[PDB]
Amino acid sequence: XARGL
Amino acid sequence: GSHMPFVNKQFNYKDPVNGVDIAYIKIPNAGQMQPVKAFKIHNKIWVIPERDTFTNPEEGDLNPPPEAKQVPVSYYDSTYLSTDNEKDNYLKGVTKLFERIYSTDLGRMLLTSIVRGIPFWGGSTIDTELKVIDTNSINVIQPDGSYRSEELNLVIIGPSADIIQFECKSFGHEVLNLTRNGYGSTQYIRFSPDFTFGFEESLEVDTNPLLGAGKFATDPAVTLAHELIHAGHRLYGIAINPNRVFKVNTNAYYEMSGLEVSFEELRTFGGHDAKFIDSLQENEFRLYYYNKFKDIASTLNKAKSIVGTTASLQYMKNVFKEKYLLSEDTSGKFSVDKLKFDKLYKMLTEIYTEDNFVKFFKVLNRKTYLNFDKAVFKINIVPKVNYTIYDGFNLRNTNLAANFNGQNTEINNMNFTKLKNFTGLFEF
Ligand SMILES: [Zn+2]
Repeated sequence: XARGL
Repeated sequence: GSHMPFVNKQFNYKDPVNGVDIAYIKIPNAGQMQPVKAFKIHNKIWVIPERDTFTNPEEGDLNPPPEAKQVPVSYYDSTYLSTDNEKDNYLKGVTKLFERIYSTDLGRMLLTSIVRGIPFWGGSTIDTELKVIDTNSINVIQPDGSYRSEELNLVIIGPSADIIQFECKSFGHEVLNLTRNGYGSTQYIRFSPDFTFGFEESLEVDTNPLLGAGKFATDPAVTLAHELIHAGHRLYGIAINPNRVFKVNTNAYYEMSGLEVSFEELRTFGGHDAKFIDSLQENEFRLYYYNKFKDIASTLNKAKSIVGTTASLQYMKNVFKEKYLLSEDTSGKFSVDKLKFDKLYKMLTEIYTEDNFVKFFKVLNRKTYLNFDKAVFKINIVPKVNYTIYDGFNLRNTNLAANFNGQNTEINNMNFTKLKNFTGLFEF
């Protein structure tokens, strides 16, 4: 699910 | 190592299903679903150019929730992926992006692990019986209309209701220690070539929630590769549990809000983010997965029983020998050589990382996993005039070759359409 904020 | 391409076939969505690499298929534990047209783009790896309403019971409607509901970092389009050339584009995009990954030495390495990364055969209640787990399968409709069970590793599928979803809410009581027990399970990646994210070239702005519009474009190949490194921890069973998390003191803004980050995300990013996994604790993980391997090694040495495919006991036995790098002795028995374990471990968790993939791709990229997204853009990487396997967006023999001008969005503005700005919108 991940890329995150 | 792309001398022989990863996808050896030119694929278009409209091609007549043959029941082999182009077939209606069904995924496990959906008995409900209408069969879905999928594509096998490489051995052990399939692609499903439909949006995912299937895998998870909870979603299954692409309709946007109420607007008082939605968080800024959500984006909803219910019509995306609904038409044919759209799904045609998707196949074409996903394909390229693999080829891109595959022309780097790192990509070549990684992908090889992912193919070799077959889910352990653990299905039996009988410890001396070799049984493949059926969640690790897809069910494919043969040219006659009969169903055939087919084992795989990876599935690239379209998105869900939230196209930009930055975290999973999906997984809970699913019995998948398969990702943390060394077994591995077949991974499902949700991914769109057709979108990517804005970010700022300077650290002080990029890690700032209130600052910037996203001048630069993340290369989707860096995005795909990332999920693939996730996928690799999760095929081998060395994934870290999501609830191991770093309470973030490295950023005032993260810390202000009590935001935590899973170790698996830090590990996956690599670079200077990996020291935030405590060396103390990390050795604990190590020993665990090293013991988890000693269990797979044992289970292998006990088993005299199989459930017949064509395959013998000793053919599959060597398949998992190769996967985990086991040491056999004169007496035919498998053990875990502590050196080769660390080899394999260092490789998956350390060598393959977003940071290093940025090194190979010669692209501009977020310097840390802890940062604040600016924008999301719509893109099309299919035309060769937009994007290439070798140069990505920053195209040789153009004005976009240098200083990352292809990712530069006020220069290459022809190649992006902004959809959302997240800036200022963050929960602060
Ligand atoms: Zn991630």
